[PDB]
Amino acid sequence: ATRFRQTRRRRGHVSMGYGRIGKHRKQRGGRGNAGGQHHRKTWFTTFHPDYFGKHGMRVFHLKANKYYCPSINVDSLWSLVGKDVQAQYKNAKVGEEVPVIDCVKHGYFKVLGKGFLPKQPVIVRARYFSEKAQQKIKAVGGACELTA
Amino acid sequence: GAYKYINALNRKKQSDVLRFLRRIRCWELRHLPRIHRVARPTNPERARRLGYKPKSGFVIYSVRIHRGNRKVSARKGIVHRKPACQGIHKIKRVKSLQAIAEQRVGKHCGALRVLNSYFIGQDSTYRFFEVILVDPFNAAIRNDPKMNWICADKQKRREARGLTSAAKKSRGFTGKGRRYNKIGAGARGNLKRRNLLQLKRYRS
Amino acid sequence: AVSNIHFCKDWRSKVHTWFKQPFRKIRRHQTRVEKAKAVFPATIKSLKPSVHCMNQRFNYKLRLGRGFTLKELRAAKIDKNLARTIGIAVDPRRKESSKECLNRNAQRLTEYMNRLVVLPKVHAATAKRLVLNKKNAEAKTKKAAEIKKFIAEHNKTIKELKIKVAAAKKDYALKACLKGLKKAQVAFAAQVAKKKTKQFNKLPVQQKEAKQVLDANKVIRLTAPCTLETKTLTKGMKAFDAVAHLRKAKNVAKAVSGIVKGQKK
Amino acid sequence: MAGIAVGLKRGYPVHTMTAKRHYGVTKRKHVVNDVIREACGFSAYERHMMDLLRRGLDKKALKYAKKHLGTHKRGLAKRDEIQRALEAI
Amino acid sequence: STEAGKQHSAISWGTGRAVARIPRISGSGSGRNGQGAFGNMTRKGHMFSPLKNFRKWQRKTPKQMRRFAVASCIAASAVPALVSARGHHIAGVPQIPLVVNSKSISVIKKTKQAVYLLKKINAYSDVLKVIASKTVRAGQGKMRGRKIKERKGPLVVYGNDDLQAVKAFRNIPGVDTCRVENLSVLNLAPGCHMGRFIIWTESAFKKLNTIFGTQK
RNA sequence: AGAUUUGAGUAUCGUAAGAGGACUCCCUUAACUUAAGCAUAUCAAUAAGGGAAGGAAGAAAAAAUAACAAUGAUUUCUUAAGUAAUGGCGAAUGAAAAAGAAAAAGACCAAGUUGAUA
RNA sequence: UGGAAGUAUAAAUCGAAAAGGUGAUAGUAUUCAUCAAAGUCUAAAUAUUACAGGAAAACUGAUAGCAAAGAAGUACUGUGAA
RNA sequence: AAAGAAUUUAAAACAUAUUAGAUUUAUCUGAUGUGUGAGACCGGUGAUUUCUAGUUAAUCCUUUAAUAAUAAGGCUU
Repeated sequence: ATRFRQTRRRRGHVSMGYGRIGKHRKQRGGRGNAGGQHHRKTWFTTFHPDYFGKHGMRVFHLKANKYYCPSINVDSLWSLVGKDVQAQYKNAKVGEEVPVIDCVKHGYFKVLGKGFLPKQPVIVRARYFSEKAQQKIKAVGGACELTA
Repeated sequence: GAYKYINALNRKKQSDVLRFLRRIRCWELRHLPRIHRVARPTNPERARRLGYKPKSGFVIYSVRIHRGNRKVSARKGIVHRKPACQGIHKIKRVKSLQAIAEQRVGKHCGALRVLNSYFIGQDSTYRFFEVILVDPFNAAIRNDPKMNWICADKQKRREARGLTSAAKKSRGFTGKGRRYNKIGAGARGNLKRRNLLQLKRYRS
Repeated sequence: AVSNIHFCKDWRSKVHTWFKQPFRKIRRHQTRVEKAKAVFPATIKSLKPSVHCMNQRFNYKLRLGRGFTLKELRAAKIDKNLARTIGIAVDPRRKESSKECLNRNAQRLTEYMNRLVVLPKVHAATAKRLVLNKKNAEAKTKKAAEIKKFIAEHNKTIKELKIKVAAAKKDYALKACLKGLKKAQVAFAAQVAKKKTKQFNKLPVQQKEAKQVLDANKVIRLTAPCTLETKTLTKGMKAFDAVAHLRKAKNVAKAVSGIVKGQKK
Repeated sequence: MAGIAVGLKRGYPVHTMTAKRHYGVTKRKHVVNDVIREACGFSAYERHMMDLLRRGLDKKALKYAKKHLGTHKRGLAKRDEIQRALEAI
Repeated sequence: STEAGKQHSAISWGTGRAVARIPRISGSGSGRNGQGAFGNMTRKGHMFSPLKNFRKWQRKTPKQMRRFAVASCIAASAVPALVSARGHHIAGVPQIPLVVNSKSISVIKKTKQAVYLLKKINAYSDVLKVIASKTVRAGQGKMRGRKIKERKGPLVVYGNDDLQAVKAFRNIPGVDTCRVENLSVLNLAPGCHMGRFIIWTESAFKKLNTIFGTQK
């Protein structure tokens, strides 16, 4: 909306809001990230203190698909099936049917242990598990299943 | 078959028998005109492999080219350039001498179509090739379904556009895969596609 | 934020505008329509396999492939030369990936073959295939009796047991029936092992009203719909340690280096 | 229930299914190889090898091949073929 | 044009000639020589930053917020105070959510019958106001073909089974028809004023619950 | 004298040239500019110069990916992605497999075999 | 070249094979995987600001819009490119 | 020493054994068996993981199909 710009409120003022002493010239210290170590050093130091240098090892052709591993905590497991299914099997135990919360079908490969689980048995099937995730699942009375 | 021994023989170019024949052939070509017609290929095995057929409309032309590397065509070796472009020697042509020689035969013989070319010999100064050419307006070539593809209009001056095997190799079409990322379907066309800034009709 | 804009080259001649986008839709649609008019199952988008995706990130999803392998055509009893002419894609380049891939794509071709109807190569009713199918009709009816009757004897035990388990789950919503069916299934499989079939089945060729369908990959669904899975929680699963099994697998592979160094010293 | 994603025995339990075809020559290639050898002889760089192998300097012969062929494996094969023809004469 | 005003070989004459430093046309023999050049303050030069055809013409809106506004635009059509305030003569209409029989619509095939239906339900007060107050445009827009400027009348919203009665209503001045599924703010709130006088058919009205659902 | 090989002149029937080059395939070692100087770098397959074609051209049927519950010619679009990487590691430059679609199609030479051989 | 102990091309020298290439950190070895180079053609989906014929426009309205709304690349200038 | 059924019918690589047709060469080319490579246990076997005490080995991370000795790259000073 060019009628709402500041140019329409500065029609009449000579300098168009840029000053009389310090004019509005072409450059204000270079073109781009110029002077990263000379006259803009106090800027890079202040706001990007690790901009210059090297760190870590080079990966010549990284495989970003190999680091793909979506994760879900234990407190978010029962949402994968719903609160209505959870209440249906609330009073189950060992011996009768218990819902299987598979996570690969929903797109989660690893299960982590954070938060709390409802005090019901459950069968959690996933590719990877955490040490504290399996404790919380087994303490509630459930099982851990691997995949792939 | 006769040609399974000629092919095996021709790979022994360092042998005395083949070095003698190459020595005599290069002497004769050093005195005949630069581009001239020979009756039959001196390497009938290699000519047949590249596409030569002993039928009407197939002709063979010998071209002699001065190998080595030339200087940058700057007067008195003076170029007004930054030191990153001031070299005069050691700059190699991108097109192989085979593709360079094919164009000269094609320009000289503008009414024919260049099929392919193969290597004959070389000396301290020259390198000699033989070029397979086809007459596209011969009735035999037109009426043969397996070879009448040469009669298409886009085959006019095949080697100049870069369609012959010698010329296509200089374009980068020697293989496939991640080694040839920049020469997918043409280096310049591939470069333009990667540099396109697509501005969709509805964009954020 | 340190800006990273690659506009220092000539971007103005690099700009591609999509003003032709609303007109590409009309153009492609009109050609799709015209293709079906010309020869209708040419746009049928010839049937394609159900291949998995690559990498562990995608391997649990099925997707349409390109052409069935020559082993999948033999398993489904289809001539590879006739396959390309009845809207089946063929890919001799693909090597078979697994037995399960071979089985899954074998039923994909079998299901397609039953649905397929091939019109005669000559419309006139005196075409050979129409004449032959009338000539050998009495032999087919005689053959059909043997196939029907000796199918009806081999599946007597399996069919009866399969009814029991179906009703057992109905009343329960069981253990005894499942053991019975499992024990029967082993014996049937072991009986088949202890054997020469048709090389090629017949092409279904008949005269019918032309109901034209624009594709076959949307008719034969890749995967069956998914539902909630529930299992019987037993003492065995309650004590299985998944973390210990993962660290054992990780450490065993990392221990193959020390094994090789130990021998060479 | 569904293997494991780590280790040597990693992967979904399935039945993987390809023939390791061998690209080679026939029995007649012996004749063509020998006939061409008589009609041609040995290159300049092969003959120098044949002298070194005669003197028993096998390591120096391999170093000479590696220079003129550019591969350790191709140099080994050339050093084998040259010494095989040495025992023929 | 991307080469408009920049089609000269002009360079500045420098200083020392008692003329400004703006670039000047080269050569002699015409009055054009020695004149101004590319600069936007000069005559026959390029303007300020020339307009480029790759601007952002079309805009993007989230789909849910597009549907939020349509429901608010449909809901406002049932308020006679807002429908009248938009400029619609709805004094004589029986009910403000005017719904007509689907059997009556199915027999409409001519514009004489479509007009008859509009008169019966007292909707012709709006149709006649557009007819009586049609005028001509005021400005340069007439050179571009936009001459006649008409007002807005009733909107006829039909269903899938009322596809043959569209041809009857389309020639009536200031009567725009639409389908119940293809509704948008461009019909329901023309000029960004809400409360269009909508005439529903039986099928479209009975489909509104399927299309939009309820608050539960 | 005869049988061939090679190279010419002439006659007949044809073929190339010139225009255009917006888009297509290539050759060539520009510089202004940026880096607050500047010398590698950037501008930049960019400008100019040169050649060749069509209604499209180029590419096209794996000496290809991948390390998987695996794929499968070429082309184009979405995403990966301003990412891996490159760089006075400065300014800056900068992909591809996977995955989602448009369209889909495979065929021949040479080598080998058959020779009362055609 | 993004390709980093060399991604591609070319030149000088060298130059294979009872085959072999690739798995981007150079090297040797043993396995594994996947292909089988050094000849040719191939529609469809894609591009287009030459030029021609049409249709549209929140475009300009005679110092604007093409340089050109009239016998406009015309009148006029230069030896000439222009 | 204490806790553990382990998932379910369409198969090619050929290490091989045995024959058939040819070859002399750094010799091969077809087909028939077998195991490999197989996986459906009947409260109890137990494949499998854990714990303790020894003993042998390997141990800072990476070179992305797996290892090895050189080499190179990481991290801290």
